[PDB]
Amino acid sequence: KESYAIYVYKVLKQVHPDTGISSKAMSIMNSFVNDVFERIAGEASRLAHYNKRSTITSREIQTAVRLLLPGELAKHAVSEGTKAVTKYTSA
Amino acid sequence: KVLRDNIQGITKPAIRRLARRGGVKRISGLIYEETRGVLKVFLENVIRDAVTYTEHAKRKTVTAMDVVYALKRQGRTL
Amino acid sequence: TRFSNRQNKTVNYN
Amino acid sequence: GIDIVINHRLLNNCKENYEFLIKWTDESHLHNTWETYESIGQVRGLKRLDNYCKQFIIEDQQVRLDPYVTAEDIEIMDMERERRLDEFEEFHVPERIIDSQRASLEDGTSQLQYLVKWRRLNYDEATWENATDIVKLAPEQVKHFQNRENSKILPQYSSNYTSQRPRFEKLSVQPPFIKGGELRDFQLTGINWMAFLWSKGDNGILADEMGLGKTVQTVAFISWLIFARRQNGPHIIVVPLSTMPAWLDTFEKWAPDLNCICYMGNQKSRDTIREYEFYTNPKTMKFNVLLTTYEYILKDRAELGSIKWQFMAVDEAHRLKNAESSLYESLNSFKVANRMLITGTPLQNNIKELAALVNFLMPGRFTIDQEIDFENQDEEQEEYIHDLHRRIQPFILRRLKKDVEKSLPSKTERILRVELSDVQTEYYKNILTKNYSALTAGFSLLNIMNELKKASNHPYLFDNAEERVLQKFGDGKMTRENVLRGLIMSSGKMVLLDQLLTRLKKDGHRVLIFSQMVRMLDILGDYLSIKGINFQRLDGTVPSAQRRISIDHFNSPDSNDFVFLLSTRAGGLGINLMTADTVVIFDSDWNPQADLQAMARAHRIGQKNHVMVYRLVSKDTVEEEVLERARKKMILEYAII
Amino acid sequence: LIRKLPFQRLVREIAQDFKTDLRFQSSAVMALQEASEAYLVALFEDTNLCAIHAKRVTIMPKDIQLARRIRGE
Amino acid sequence: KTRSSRAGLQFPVGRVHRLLRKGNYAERVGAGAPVYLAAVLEYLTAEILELAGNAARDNKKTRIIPRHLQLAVRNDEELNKLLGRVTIAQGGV
DNA sequence: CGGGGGACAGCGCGTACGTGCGTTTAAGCGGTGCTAGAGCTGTCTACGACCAATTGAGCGGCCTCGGCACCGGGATTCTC
DNA sequence: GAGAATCCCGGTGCCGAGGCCGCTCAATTGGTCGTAGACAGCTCTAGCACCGCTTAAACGCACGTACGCGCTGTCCCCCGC
Ligand SMILES: Nc1ncnc2c1ncn2[C@@H]1O[C@H](COP(=O)(O)OP(=O)(O)O)[C@@H](O)[C@H]1O
Ligand code: BEF
Ligand SMILES: [Mg+2]
Repeated sequence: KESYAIYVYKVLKQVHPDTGISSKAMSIMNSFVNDVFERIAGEASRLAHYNKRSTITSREIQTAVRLLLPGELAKHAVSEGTKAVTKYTSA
Repeated sequence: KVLRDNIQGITKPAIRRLARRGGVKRISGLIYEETRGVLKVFLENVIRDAVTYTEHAKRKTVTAMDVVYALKRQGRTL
Repeated sequence: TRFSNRQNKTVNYN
Repeated sequence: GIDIVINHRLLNNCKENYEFLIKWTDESHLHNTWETYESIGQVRGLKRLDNYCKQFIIEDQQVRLDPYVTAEDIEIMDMERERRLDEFEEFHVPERIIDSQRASLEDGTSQLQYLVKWRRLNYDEATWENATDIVKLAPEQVKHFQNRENSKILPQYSSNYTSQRPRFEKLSVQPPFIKGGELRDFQLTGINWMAFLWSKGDNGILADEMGLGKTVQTVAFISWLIFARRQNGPHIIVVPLSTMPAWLDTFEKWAPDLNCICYMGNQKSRDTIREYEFYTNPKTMKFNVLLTTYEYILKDRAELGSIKWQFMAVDEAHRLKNAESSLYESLNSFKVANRMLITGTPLQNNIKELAALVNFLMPGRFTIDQEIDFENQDEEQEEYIHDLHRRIQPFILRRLKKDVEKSLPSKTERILRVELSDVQTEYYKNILTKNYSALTAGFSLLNIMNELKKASNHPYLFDNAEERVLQKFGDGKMTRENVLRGLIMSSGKMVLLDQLLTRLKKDGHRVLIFSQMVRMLDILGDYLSIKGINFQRLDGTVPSAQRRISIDHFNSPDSNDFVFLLSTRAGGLGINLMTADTVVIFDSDWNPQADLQAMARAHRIGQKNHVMVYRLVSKDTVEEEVLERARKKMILEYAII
Repeated sequence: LIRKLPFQRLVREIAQDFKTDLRFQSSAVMALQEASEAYLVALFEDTNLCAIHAKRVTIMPKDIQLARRIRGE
Repeated sequence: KTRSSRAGLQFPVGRVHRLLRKGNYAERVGAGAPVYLAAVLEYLTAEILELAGNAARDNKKTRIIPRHLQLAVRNDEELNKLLGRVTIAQGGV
């Protein structure tokens, strides 16, 4: 129920609208999405606790993703996050 | 009807097919009994924890989600 | 349209 | 290539001295010849001769060297010999020619070969063989082939009828198309009412009682509509496997001149049938009628669904219980001008099944829905079930022998309440009590009802029970008689039925045994054999030919095998056992109608004498509750009538 | 690749050892098949690497024991 | 406009912002964090889906299927080494 | 730097593994039939959270004594 | 058999461990408030067992060869000083 398949469909149409997806693949994407989410969140939490912080911010996640993620994917994703939050905050 | 399936169910041709998928060229005739043992151990490891998950739910039935929990942590370590 | 930032090896999957 | 020998005649002595009635991989059964090991030499498939050599060795060992083999076991060996050799001789007689072609020979001459199918045998064997033998062995078959080549009963000869339906009304004349016997008023009125229903345009149900003529009636009606209604386009008859030969035999006696086929067998068989039997100039399809089983529909769902069917007919139509059945799906992926559903009882269990049937006849046309449903008593449901009754009544035909033909003698039916053995009491308690140690001594509790029910019929359904019983007897293991006793004592029903069987043995009575449980029918098979009884078994495992010939022999009046043992799921349906006066049921199913069907297997047009029926009921065990629920289901039948 | 009926009967046997009374979703059995196949294939690829390192075409049980020790233990 | 559309993002910032509380990860969460999270989630899935789309397209299939995902995942060493312990159901070797 | 041992390559022989063939066997699929437990909903009571006060223990610092390590000498044990 | 390496025994130094004392903070005790969990009941469905039927897969045997193992000889390198 609390699932991303509609968002998967959005980005699927946004990335390869010529491709359908099996419900199996869609579920795998949902499992994948949940896995990466809990991975980054669990890390950022434990980093915040290590920093004695009761709050999580962009820096914590920006640090955590650079920890989790391969070097290119990291700086690309980091730039995407900073761009996005810049647009969000500038709005 | 004397044989028991748990060993026999995993059988020379299927093992051969797994080996071919694993790219193996040729196999000693001894290998199969090692792999059955290893398989039992591997299976034994996961299912015990699935049982305990099912215990904590106090349910009689075991779901794929319990399997996913046991298989998740155990698979990453192994 | 969801453009990809990384420059990566081209693959044939056929 | 080598093909496996019909017979043998005169270990190194066995290899050198003897001679064998070979067959070859590309030559029909009539090409059998006597050949010898050195004369053939090494040839592809010689391991078959090795297999037959081993067989012949063990035959010599069993027939000649083993001193224990009893005279009746030698007689059973002689039966196996002569019966198989006669069936090989039947393979040596053609049954069908499929087509003719002239072909060049290596001498530069040419010969006219007929594609010949063979008796008891199918289009895997069938092959082009020179007509020179066909014309002398079966000129009747040549005549029939020349008819079947030329009937002009084919899809291209009939239109899309649905736009128009002329009336019909009841008639009182014997069908002139029919060679196979003599309809009475009830069969004819079957024909009449089906024709009237067709003439409203409709699809219908036949539920005059089980064994009352439907097969002959339905072939007579299909003949009438082919001839009368020009229904030359294909008709599909779907049939339970065991009865497919009888349906064929019906045609082969009642309208033998029709061009109709049965569709079965391996992909090769079905392919050769499609291309040679169906296709003309591959398409248009040579046959007027195809018999199939349910699963052979799924085997060619879209392929056969490509035909514009003019008529669907359905034996044991309760095989179609619900819309979601893969069969029900496939049959509604098919399109047809008419549908006719045949079953001597129209519903097994519940209103939803009948709703699915009537939707299959006339989808959505009947306002039958859960919103009014079978509360055990309710004025609203009882009103609506009488409203549905009157709505359907133009669309159902139903009668009993009580109506149809008082000449047919009635059935005695009785329950035989019987006590548990000590073994039974122990095991049943050990299901009521949860004793994992008792399970470990002989192992699942995950269906307690099934465990206790099968125990309640027999504790030997737990394999360690036979050991621990015969060891606590101690002598039980030691001899055939001690085994026989230690077995038969272990269930009170077995003791009672052994007494009754001994009485019938003195009577000379002929009897049918039925059970739900194949392992119990195995234990009983072993009991019969150690008791020296002459009998046949039937269950869903025996393939077509052996089961057919078993039925034929048992229906043969000289059959010394006075007992037939049957499964319910396979054996309880479709078949007539007119040589049997008596029927016994070890255990009723949840569904009563299945029991009525089993009764019908005895109870038939062909039954000469008043039948007797007995149900083995254990005292104070759940089957009484099963029986009451089955009776409630029968109350639903009594409500719809 | 591996046969669901034998496989699940084995699975139920082992479960029966721990609990002695179970029910299973068919999805659970499927997941166990997928896991076991993947694990076994990986171990085969390892043991083949061992066999070729020993310059054999045949894999040997020694190669299984070694691979399982080095990776698994 | 909605926080996602304000960021241009195609994911439920409200859900994940809620989930950051619902998972106890911290008793406080700062407004950019769920936004920044959503941005990287979108980026990550896009990279894999692009490769998987090529895999389906190369296999002449419109349907993306576990095989096509698995082929993509194993072909990028970074994704593969990132996902080295992820196992794909019905994803062949 | 020198010497010895291990590594490598090639050859022969036998056995095991692979392939083919035929027959047997159980899986795969569909249907039968039912019951158990799964899940959901509603209600009530217990348990923890929060706040405040009080008391005792733990933590931190200091001092004293004993244990461990290192060094030297002699005898034992292994190795060529 | 002889020499080199290893072990055991005794003394001394040096520091760390263990104990004591006092203070501060945490833990404990008690009361209040609410919500989460537990308990009970109902309805739905999915899970379990068995039969029917087809067909493919698996098993067993025989035949052939190829691969593995062991032996032998040469050469290089690494180990030891
Ligand atoms: N018109 C008839 N005349 C004589 N015998 C008949 C007739 N119709 C049926 N029978 C007998 O009934 C038997 C067939 O039973 P059948 O009625 O075909 O079963 P069902 O119709 O219930 O499927 C045949 O052996 C045949 O002898
Ligand atoms: F179908 Be009949 F009742 F044999
Ligand atoms: Mg019939």
